[PDB]
Amino acid sequence: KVFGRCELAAAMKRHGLDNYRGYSLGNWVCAAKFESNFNTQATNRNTDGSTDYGILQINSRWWCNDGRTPGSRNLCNIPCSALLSSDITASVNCAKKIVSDGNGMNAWVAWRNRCKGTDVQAWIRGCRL
Ligand SMILES: [Cl-]
Ligand code: NA
Ligand SMILES: [Ru+3]
Ligand SMILES: [Ru+3]
Ligand SMILES: [Ru+3]
Ligand SMILES: [Ru+3]
Ligand SMILES: [Ru+3]
Ligand SMILES: [Ru+3]
Ligand SMILES: [Ru+3]
Repeated sequence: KVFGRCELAAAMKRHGLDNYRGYSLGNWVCAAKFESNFNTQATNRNTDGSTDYGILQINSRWWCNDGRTPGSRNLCNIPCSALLSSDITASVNCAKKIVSDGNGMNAWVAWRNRCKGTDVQAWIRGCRL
């Protein structure tokens, strides 16, 4: 599924990301925009052989199992395929674990490079939330 900007903002709020770990909803929408352009089916292979999955491009190196990332962990205890669903539950629940693990949203390199320190509230401007 490709979410609309406000559609995803609303969904993320429903799923408990609105100010999760002190990150305002706009941060999460911004991160999704640049990680996946709001497309739940996004995948991207990394140079180390791991793969990023879903709306928040969660990496098989640490967070999910895809059966083809030798030496990897599955710290969210999910198949990476769960992260491609039209329903964002699995992605959100795993993202909560990720953002709580020490580095906050710096875990998402596109968030650090494209969202951090910007007016992220712009990403939810106009949306019925
Ligand atoms: Cl933080
Ligand atoms: Na893994
Ligand atoms: Ru939902
Ligand atoms: Ru809010
Ligand atoms: Ru709110
Ligand atoms: Ru990545
Ligand atoms: Ru950990
Ligand atoms: Ru931990
Ligand atoms: Ru503003």
